This record gives sequence, structure tokens and C-alpha cells, in this order.
Amino acid sequence: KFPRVKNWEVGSITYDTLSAQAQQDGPCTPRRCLGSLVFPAPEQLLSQARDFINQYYSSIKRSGSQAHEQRLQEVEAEVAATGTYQLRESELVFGAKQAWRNAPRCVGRIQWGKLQVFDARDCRSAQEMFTYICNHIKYATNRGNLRSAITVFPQRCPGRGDFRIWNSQLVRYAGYRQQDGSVRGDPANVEITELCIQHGWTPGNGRFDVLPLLLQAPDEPPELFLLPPELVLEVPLEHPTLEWFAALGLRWYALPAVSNMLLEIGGLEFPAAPFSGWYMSTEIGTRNLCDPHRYNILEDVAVCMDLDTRTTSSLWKDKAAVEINVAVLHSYQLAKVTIVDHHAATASFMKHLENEQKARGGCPADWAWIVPPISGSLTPVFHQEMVNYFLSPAFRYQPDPW
Amino acid sequence: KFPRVKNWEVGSITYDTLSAQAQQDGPCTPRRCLGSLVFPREQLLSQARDFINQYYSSIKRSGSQAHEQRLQEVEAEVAATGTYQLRESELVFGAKQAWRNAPRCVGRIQWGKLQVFDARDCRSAQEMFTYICNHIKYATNRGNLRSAITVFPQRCPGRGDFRIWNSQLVRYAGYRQQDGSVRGDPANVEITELCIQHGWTPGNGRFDVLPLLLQAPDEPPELFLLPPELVLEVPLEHPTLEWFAALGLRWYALPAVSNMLLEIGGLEFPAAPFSGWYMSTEIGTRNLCDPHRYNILEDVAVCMDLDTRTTSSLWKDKAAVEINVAVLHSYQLAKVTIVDHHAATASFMKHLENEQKARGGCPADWAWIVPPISGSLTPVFHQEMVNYFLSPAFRYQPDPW
Ligand code: HEM
Ligand code: HEM
Ligand SMILES: CNCCc1cc(F)c(F)c(OCc2cc(C)cc(N)n2)c1
Ligand SMILES: CNCCc1cc(F)c(F)c(OCc2cc(C)cc(N)n2)c1
Ligand SMILES: C[C@H](O)[C@H](O)[C@H]1CNc2nc(N)[nH]c(=O)c2N1
Ligand SMILES: C[C@H](O)[C@H](O)[C@H]1CNc2nc(N)[nH]c(=O)c2N1
Ligand SMILES: [Ca+2]
Ligand SMILES: [Ca+2]
Ligand SMILES: [Cl-]
Ligand SMILES: [Cl-]
Ligand SMILES: [Gd]
Ligand SMILES: [Zn+2]
Repeated sequence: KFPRVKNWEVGSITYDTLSAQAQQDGPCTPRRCLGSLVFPAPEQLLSQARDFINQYYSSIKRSGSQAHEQRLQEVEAEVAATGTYQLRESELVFGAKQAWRNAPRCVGRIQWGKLQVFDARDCRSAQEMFTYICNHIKYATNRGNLRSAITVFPQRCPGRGDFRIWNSQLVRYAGYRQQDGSVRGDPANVEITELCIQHGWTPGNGRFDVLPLLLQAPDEPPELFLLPPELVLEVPLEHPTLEWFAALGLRWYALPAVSNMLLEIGGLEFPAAPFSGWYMSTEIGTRNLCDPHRYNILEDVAVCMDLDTRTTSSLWKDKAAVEINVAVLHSYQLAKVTIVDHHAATASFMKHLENEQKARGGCPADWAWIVPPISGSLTPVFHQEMVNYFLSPAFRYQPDPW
Repeated sequence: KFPRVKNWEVGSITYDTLSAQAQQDGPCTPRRCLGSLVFPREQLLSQARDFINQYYSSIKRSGSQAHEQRLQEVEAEVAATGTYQLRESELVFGAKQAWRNAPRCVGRIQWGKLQVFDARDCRSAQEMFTYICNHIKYATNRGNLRSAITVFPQRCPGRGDFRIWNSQLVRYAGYRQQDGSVRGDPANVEITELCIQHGWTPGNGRFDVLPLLLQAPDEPPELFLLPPELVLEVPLEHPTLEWFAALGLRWYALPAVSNMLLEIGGLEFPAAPFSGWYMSTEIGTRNLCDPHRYNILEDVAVCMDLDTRTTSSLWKDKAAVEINVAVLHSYQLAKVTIVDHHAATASFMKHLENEQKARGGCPADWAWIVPPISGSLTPVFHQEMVNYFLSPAFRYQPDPW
């Protein structure tokens, strides 16, 4: 029998038949669960590509057709003579969508089918890589009306180095290790900040200094690239009724563009394939601004609110956090930048699970990442039991290139 | 082999070496992780042996004197009966261990101070009800809560079990209406109609304290009404929103779970109620704001003059905070022990640090340690955890029908 999952709010029961098709293996054994840990080729390449090809011909309802037959044999032959193969442009488009659809920690998969795939498999240098990124940013930002997108740079192949983007996201704020042990700016970006300087960049001294891009072309050092300021949409944060809030001088960028995972399709590995959608307000308001080890503003906002930060039973942390989230949602809507609050995001996610159950009979979901970082049990995914597993195509974590 | 565990807030690293002694098997496989599911699913000498070894090493009387004799004592008892009797001191230690080993409990910093009430000499349901009321009075203590557990007779072969049919000792009723919905606590719809089927005459309020359905071996259960001066309750009011008290909301003081089986040394106690004191989110977020419980959130939001027709006003977040503020203020007013999730999580962090030095790790189920509001504002959000089952432990068990 398959895992039986319960929804507690509604009382309903499903079985995840899909998890039986899980390819790569995860960290949990019957002895102990590790589901909370953040970071846990000839004939096996064939059986991966074969499985992918079948996936592609199932999607279009033409499985077993002569063309499906022929493409499998076509892939079998290219693997024999070269050791690898190339995806058709259609298989790449469907592949990238599959990788998003399968990402178990992403709460926005209701949108997985509307994804703009930019094919950069012919990219030749770091200079063409920057050109391609700017086009991505331009297209996805779209002057505030955000459009999901991914750009796929050339696949890993033996003999040659990988294309890589050393930056973890396309838009990132500098983190200047302050001399007194602290940080001015974003502390998550202290190491990449040190690398940018060392690689030629003249640092600022603000707190929302946009980092340049380090782009590395195969078997080359990374080259330094500055984003055009008008290409990088930013939102100053102000609060609809707390008017001193604007004097905090808080800003955040419009476009979340993850640039350092590996996209894996049919056994082929793309080390550089940045993707981007639109923000959920709690990533900005709760995690990026209030995490103790991020901008950590939550005490400073509460003191401004005249809360009693002396005892925890006033729930000043909770009150100041809510208001910082109100400000994000309001400032982004004022600027007419796409954004989704965690109640909308999680309710649409429940619709995705219902779709995926009709469609594939399951959906890999990582509870600790789907449940938002405030107001958890107030959203419907709290009460939803989930099964976590690894399907391919997938986005995967990969070592930092340095 | 030894899971590496990281605190992302600090950057600290430890290795859980205690996980290797995982007595049982949980629900997860290399293929799929089920750590989000609420319930999964002679050789007694081995479990019995292993518990005694824990005991004596625990009091530093390791594998020596009274150790070697206790071993051959229980071997002989099981040879003659099929089962064996715990020493009372062992009983104390296995209770505190079972609490210490419960991975979903954030309150384990308190695992040293626990009041064990030996009720193994208990026969008939009227003695049950007496044993229960002493417990309730001892633990309520006029609002200064003291953790405690009473242990009723263990399961033995060829026999019947002592069962408290009630999931908790304090449970508000839940009457179904011909309009399909519920007046009261929906969680308790099934127990309420059992109280009625087996005798009780129903009230009609949103907070009618149920009767107890206590059951003796090979006998049906009997209702027992609790004396209302024993069941300490807290009317809920808000420190500044004067209208809150008029909503008529009220919770009880003593969290007392009465339907989990206790396991010690291969012995199973199908009736052993335990109690501590509440963490405010249990009442204010889960019991009152969960869509399938009292589900009061939208009522408070309306009274608060909040914009309830667009999700981005975070009206749900604001109304939930104030319901918690009301809980924390109403318990302090009545001098009833309560703890907020910020204090409770910071204490659980200390307990991890303790347990790292004492036992080399600590079984913890992240989904249940992290509070259900302001998750990432508490320090246990940023702490990787390892979940596993050690014995002694508390286990869920099937209902007696
Ligand atoms: C369109 C709006 C989208 C929203 C609102 C959204 C939401 C989220 C959120 C809240 C997370 C958790 C991030 C964290 O806290 O670490 C996440 C993770 C993730 N997202 Fe999405 N997402 C969107 C689009 C996309 C797209 C277009 C892709 C890829 C094509 C994608 C792939 C992923 C992956 C692989 C992860 C897991 C990576 C990680 O968090 O370590 N998402 N998403
Ligand atoms: C300081 C006192 C205590 C606090 C603050 C506390 C807090 C909590 C919380 C928040 C939970 C999760 C609630 C849930 O799962 O719905 C829990 C669960 C649990 N606790 Fe504690 N608790 C305390 C005392 C105790 C005692 C005295 C025992 C046993 C002797 C115990 C054993 C357990 C068990 C077995 C669970 C299982 C959760 C479940 O059944 O769903 N706790 N505790
Ligand atoms: C402190 N949190 C961890 C930061 C973090 C690390 C990653 F590796 C991510 F992949 C990520 O995803 C962010 C994201 C991506 C997309 C496409 C949409 C969206 N709404 N959010 C966030
Ligand atoms: C909707 N959630 C499920 C409700 C629930 C189910 C159980 F089976 C429990 F065991 C439990 O125990 C909660 C508890 C126990 C003690 C002794 C102290 C404390 N503060 N909390 C709560
Ligand atoms: C240690 C803990 O698992 C870690 O901080 C995770 C938990 N869940 C999360 N969930 C989301 N969405 N984002 C995160 O960064 C995290 N962090
Ligand atoms: C599906 C999910 O695991 C389930 O709702 C859990 C999550 N965390 C919880 N945490 C606590 N404290 N109590 C609960 O009942 C739950 N329920
Ligand atoms: Ca070709
Ligand atoms: Ca009717
Ligand atoms: Cl981010
Ligand atoms: Cl409760
Ligand atoms: Gd104002
Ligand atoms: Zn697991």
C-alpha cells in the first residue's frame, strides 16, 4: 500500500501513489527522520533519459507512437556514439516545467505550466551570458508585472568546464563584514561580497547596495558584470498608517531570481539555469528583514511602535512582524509590483495538490518549507499531511564553484 | 552514521550520536519522508532487560550489584507469570524518561520535575475516578500548575484493560445541529455522544465540560461527573479591547492527556494520564483559531474593525495575535500557570544544549516543536532536528471501540 495522507481541516484522505516512482533517495531511514535538514555514466544515463522521453511523450498523449519509439532509439544511438545526447527544444521546455512542478519546497507550483523558457544552450562566453541574463531580467521584471522565466545555459559535458553564476541570485544586496564583527547590509551575502571586491568591484557603504554579477564561462575565471540600475526594479518600504516607517529607509528588489541551482533533465545536468518568479511577502517581510541573522529589524520596529520589548508575553515580536509584512504587501502594491501574501499563496497551493492528485496521483511536498514562517496554522497547508520525495527532472543544490 | 545537525541562526554544529540507539522504526524510508504525518500506520525479556540496564547506568549503579539480581528477578517473574512488576523507583524513572523521549513536546526542559502517582493497586472504576481527582487537585494546585502523571494497572495477558475513553480529562462538549454544524468543540463530537449514549444528559453551551467515561477490565464504562470546584477555568478577556470578554470565551487551566499508552521495559500501561501547563499558542491559536475547532478568528476580526475581504490586509494574522494576547493576559490575571511560545521555545533550546551534553543529542520532531504562529521568530525554527523513537515513550493507541 501507498502512503495515506490526511487533510485535518477538511477530514479527507488521499494516497500518494506517485511517491513509488521516486528516483533519487533522500536522507531519512526507518531509524530516524532528517526531513528538517536544509542540505541533506553510460547505462544509468540511458535509463534516466529513457524515463524522461517517456515522460515527454506521455504529456502530449502520444506514448507508444512511432515518433516516441523513434526518439527513444534516436537517444539510445547518440548515447552510444558520444556518451551523451542533446535535448530537442521541445523536450527542454517541457523539462524545465517538470523541474519546477517537482520542486517539493516551492509553494508557487500552481503556476508551473506558465513558464517562459529561454534557450541559451548556444552561449559561448561570459559576455554572452551577461547579455542573456539582462534579457531575462528585462523580460521577467516587465516594469513590475512579473513573468516567470528560466534561461538554460549549455549543459555540463566532459572535457569542458561548466558555465556557472557565482551569485546565488541575480539581484542581491551587499554584505560588508563590519570591522566590529558585525555586517552593514545583507549578512547572507558576506562571502559573495568579499569575492566581488577581491575580483575588482569597488564596494559601496550603503545597506542595500546591489551586487555585481560574477559570471564564469567554461575553464575561465569569473568575470565581473554590473547590472544596469534601470534594469533592477526596487521597492522602497513604507507603511500605510505607520508614517515613521518610511524613515527607516528600507528597500527590497522586485525580482527573485535564483541563479545557482543545477537543472537536471533526462540525465543531463545544466549547472547554470537561473529562474525567477514573483515574491511571497513573507520571504521579504519575515525572513529577509526579521531573521536574527539577516537584516534583523524586528526589535527596532517594535521600539518605534512603542511596544514593551522587555517581556516576551506582550508578543511584541509577533506584532512588529505582522506590521513589517503589512508594509511589504502595501509598498509592493503601491509600486504596482507583483507580490503574493502568504494566505493567497498557500490557498492556491492547496489547489495545486488537488490538480496533481487527479493528474499524477500525488505531489512531493516538504511541509517545513510550504508552511509559511508566520501564521502557519492560519493557512490551510498547515493541516495538510504531505509526502516528501525526489522526482526527476529536478532542480538540485550544487557546491559553490569556489 | 552520525547525523550532522546545524543551527543556521548561530552557525553551530553538533552530531546526534544518541540517534543510533533508535529503539524502534518510524515511518520514513530513503524513498519518501513522512515526518509530517500525525500517526504512522520471552522477547519481552529483551525490552525488560534493556530498561533495567538504562535504570542502573542512570543511577550509576551500572551492571553490578542490585543490577545483576534485578535481572534474574524479572526473568523469574516472567517465567512464572508471563509478565513482571516494576519497582516503584523504576516506575518513577520510566515515566520521566518517556516524557524526556517524547519528540513532539516542547516542554521537556521540565522533564526532571514530574509527580508520579502509583495507582497500580487500583480495582474498579470508582477507584479510578478517585485516583483521577487527587491528580487533578494536586496538579491544578489553585492555579500554580505542577506536572504529574498517574499510572493505572498495566496490561497483562488473558485480562481486560483500564481505559479512559476521554482523550483529555477536561473536554468541552460538541453537539451536532440539524444544520450540520457544531455548537461547542467539534473535536469532541464523538466523545460527547458517547457520554450521552452511556447516560449523560446533554447541556447546550459552547463550553460544557464533559463527564468522564472510565472503564474497568471486562466491564463497560461508567460516567463520572467531575466536581466543578475541581475543574479550574479561565474566562478570556483582552487587556485593552473591552468587548473581548463579551464574546464569552473561556478555556481550562490543566492540560491532561488521558488516552496515550505508556511503555516501560516492554510493559504497557493503556491508562496513565499526564499533565503539565499550557503553552499559550495551544489555546489561542490551535484550539480557538483552527478551522476545525472553535474557529473564532473571523469573529474577533469583525469586532476589531479589520478588512476581512482581502487576504493581504493580514487580518487573520492580527486577530490571531490578539487572541493570544488575551490568553496570556487572562491566565496571568487568574494566576494560572501559562507560558508563551517565545519563552517556551527559548527553554527548549536550553534543553537541546543540556541533552547534547547529557545524552549526545535529543529526539525532536520539528513540525511539532516550532509554534503555529511566529514560527521563524522563535529560535527552534533555525535549529535542524532529528526525530526518532526511544523507549520508554508515550504511544498513541486505538480507541476502546
Ligand atoms: C511564481 C511565483 C513563485 C512563488 C510565489 C514561489 C514561492 C517559493 C517559496 C516561498 C519558496 C521557499 C523559499 C525559501 O524560503 O527558501 C520557494 C522555493 C523554491 N522555488 Fe518557488 N516560487 C515561485 C516560482 C518558482 C519558479 C518559476 C521556479 C523554477 C522554475 C521555482 C522553483 C523553486 C525551487 C526549486 C525552490 C526550492 C529551493 C530552495 O528554497 O532552496 N519557483 N518558492
Ligand atoms: C511544561 C509543561 C508542558 C508544556 C509547556 C508542553 C508543551 C507541549 C506542546 C505544545 C505539545 C504539542 C501539542 C500537540 O501535539 O498538539 C506537547 C506534546 C506532547 N507532550 Fe508536552 N508539554 C508539557 C508537559 C508534558 C508532560 C508532563 C508530558 C508527559 C508526562 C508531556 C508529553 C507530551 C506528549 C506525549 C506529547 C505528544 C503530542 C501529541 O500527542 O500530539 N508533556 N507538549
Ligand atoms: C532564507 N530563505 C532561503 C533563501 C532561498 C534560497 C534558495 F536556494 C531558493 F531557491 C530560494 O527561493 C526563493 C524564491 C525563488 C523563486 C523562483 C520564487 C520565490 N517566490 N522565491 C530562497
Ligand atoms: C490539535 N492538536 C492535538 C491535541 C493533542 C493531542 C494529544 F494526543 C496530546 F497529547 C496533546 O498534548 C498537548 C499537551 C500535553 C501536556 C501534558 C501539556 C501541554 N502543554 N500540552 C494535544
Ligand atoms: C532548520 C530549518 O529546517 C530551516 O531553517 C528551514 C525550515 N523551513 C524553511 N522553510 C522555508 N520556506 N524557508 C526556509 O528558509 C526554511 N528554513
Ligand atoms: C499535518 C501536520 O503534521 C499536523 O497538522 C501537525 C503539525 N504540527 C503540529 N504541532 C502541534 N503542536 N500540534 C499539532 O496538532 C500539529 N499538527
Ligand atoms: Ca544532433
Ligand atoms: Ca435539515
Ligand atoms: Cl529571498
Ligand atoms: Cl489542548
Ligand atoms: Gd498614523
Ligand atoms: Zn523523514
